[PDB]
Amino acid sequence: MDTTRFIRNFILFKDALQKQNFNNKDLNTTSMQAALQSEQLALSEESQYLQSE
Amino acid sequence: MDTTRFIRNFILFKDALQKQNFNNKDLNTTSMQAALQSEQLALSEESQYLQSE
Amino acid sequence: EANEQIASGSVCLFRSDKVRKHTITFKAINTKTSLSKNITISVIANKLKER
Amino acid sequence: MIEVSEVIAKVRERLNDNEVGNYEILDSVLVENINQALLKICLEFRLKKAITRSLITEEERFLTLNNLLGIESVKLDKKEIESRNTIEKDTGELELLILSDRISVTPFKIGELEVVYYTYEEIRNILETIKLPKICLDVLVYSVLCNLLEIPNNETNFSVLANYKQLLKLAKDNLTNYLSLMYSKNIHFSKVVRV
Amino acid sequence: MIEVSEVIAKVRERLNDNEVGNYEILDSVLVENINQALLKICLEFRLKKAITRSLITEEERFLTLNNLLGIESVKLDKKEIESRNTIEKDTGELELLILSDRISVTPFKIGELEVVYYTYEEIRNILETIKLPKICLDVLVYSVLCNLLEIPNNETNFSVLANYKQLLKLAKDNLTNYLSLMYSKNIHFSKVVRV
Amino acid sequence: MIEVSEVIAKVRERLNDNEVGNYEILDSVLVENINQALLKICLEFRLKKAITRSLITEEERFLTLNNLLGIESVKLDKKEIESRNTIEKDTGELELLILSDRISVTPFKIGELEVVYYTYEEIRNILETIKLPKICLDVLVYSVLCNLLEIPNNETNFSVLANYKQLLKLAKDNLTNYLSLMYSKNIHFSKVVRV
Repeated sequence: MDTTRFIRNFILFKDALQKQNFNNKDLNTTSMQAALQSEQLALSEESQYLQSE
Repeated sequence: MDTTRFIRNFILFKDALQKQNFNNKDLNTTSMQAALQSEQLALSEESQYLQSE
Repeated sequence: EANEQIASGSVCLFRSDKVRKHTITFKAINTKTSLSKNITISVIANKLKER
Repeated sequence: MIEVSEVIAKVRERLNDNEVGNYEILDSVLVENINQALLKICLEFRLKKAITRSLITEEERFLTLNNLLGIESVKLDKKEIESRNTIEKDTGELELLILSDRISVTPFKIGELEVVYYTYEEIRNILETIKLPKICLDVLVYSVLCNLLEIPNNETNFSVLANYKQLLKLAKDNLTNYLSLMYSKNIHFSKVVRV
Repeated sequence: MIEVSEVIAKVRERLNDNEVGNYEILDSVLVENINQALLKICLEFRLKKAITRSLITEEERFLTLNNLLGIESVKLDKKEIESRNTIEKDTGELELLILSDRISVTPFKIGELEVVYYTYEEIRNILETIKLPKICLDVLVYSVLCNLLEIPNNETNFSVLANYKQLLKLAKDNLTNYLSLMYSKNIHFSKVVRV
Repeated sequence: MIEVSEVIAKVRERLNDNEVGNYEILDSVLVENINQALLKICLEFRLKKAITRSLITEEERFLTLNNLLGIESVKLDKKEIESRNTIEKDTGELELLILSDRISVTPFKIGELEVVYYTYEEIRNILETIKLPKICLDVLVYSVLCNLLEIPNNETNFSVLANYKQLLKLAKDNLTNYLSLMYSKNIHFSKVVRV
């Protein structure tokens, strides 16, 4: 993974899933899983953007 | 993922699934999962639109 | 946006801290001639953090 | 005194409908449901006692009350009226005729009526104010909220309604506590039966 | 004395809303809920007794109290007032008329009223201070927290509310312990019935 | 005597927050919670008895105590004061007026007050020391720990709180054992009732 993009996506997913509606452990876990899936998607984004460029 | 398209799709899925019928945590979770699937589809949309162009 | 150097060569990492639409100019100077090119990167605020 | 704004705000928050723009539940619906809640609350607890002392003659025979819930004492020229009826008996014992918020005397006799009854003072605008003790707030919310939860928005709405029923029961217990502390004697022993 | 800041901080921490920037729950909502909690706490435990000794004449007939919860003793010229009513009886026994935080005497007689009642001293600002024993802190939190948990943020909010109800019951037990130690006799035996 | 450092360290270890750099729970929060725990512990077990023997005259009428929990004996010029009240009765029997950590005499009489009461000596700094028996350590931890476990960090926080409640009950049993061994008679038989 890329680290800083993972940190920004983790922060953004903790902002979208607002923590008032969430237990903290499940919030951090769901944000981490969604950020890992976002990294797996962003790899293919990098490949497609290189091809389009 | 692309961030601003994810934010707009998250907002639109929270408008479609109206929050009067939804508990807030499950609403935000289903909107986040649908927005991630929409990003995974929009990658292939970008590839197909580049090919069609 | 006027001449302010923000990178070194062929790659740029554009942090904004603004709201406006920025216009970044790629510049290739040489002993013979020089070239420039414009790109427009629009910044928005987070819709979730607002109100 | 309770403002309608705070009842409405609590109900909107509880229904996950605290959005100014959308308002999935129209304010007319909320004001009607609040009127229903005031009905039930004032009936069950006999909150509002009103006294009306008018005169009935052969010209006008009926006494038009307003938002009637029940009659607990009737006097005609300082004479107790005993039975209640809705049938307009021709003659016999002297009874009180009730005609759906119109009061008269059955074997009609000229005189005056001193009637004790119960009232709503229901609301019609969001900017109005409910003249009830503040302790009655939670019983107004939890009672109007159970009236709206049974819109089929969610598949688990009835369990939520069941939880709000217990919350309403506790609120009514608090209200009974308040009413006993206000309008009841401060006694600690009973009296011996005297026959 | 309890500062409102510490009650608010505990509630914010407990609601997973201890974020200065966001504040998903507005401070107006918290102050209103704290007022409700003070209502319920002061009603159930009769925490605050107040004495008012005014005079009623034909010019002004009513005694305006404030944040009334209950009346436990009324004297008129050092004469006990016995019954309570809200109907303005014309004549008969001498009763106390209660008009939703206005006190008078029903078959009106010129004189003075010495009334013992209960009070809120509710709050309106986050920087205020609640004049209650510190032992009352946990009962204020756990009671206002059960009022906010039933916003449908989570699908398991009502079980959490049920847990907080038991916690509140224990807090009330502690408060009763304190009140008995303060305002009750230190006795260890009963007295024989004397008839 | 218990140092605050060791209570804090045990709580940090138990909360999986024994990290010097991070400190997810601020030390102000811990010191406030420890003050709450000292409140509850000293109230329930009547740990600290204090005696104050001052004089009240017409100039200064009230006796300002500190961290009051309960009054168990009042003497005025070696005369027992019987009842307790908070209402400032004008005349009658001689009662003790309590004004939220201010003590006076209700139908005021010049004299002296010898009052036995209970105290906190609460803490405000992490480097302070709690003047309590060391056996009271586990009851301070397990009681302050149940106050912090109900922050919604985990979905299984309330079962953990329930376990810590039983642990706290055992700690209180140990504390009662200690208190009986210290401040109670060493007797093995009862006395016959003498009437």
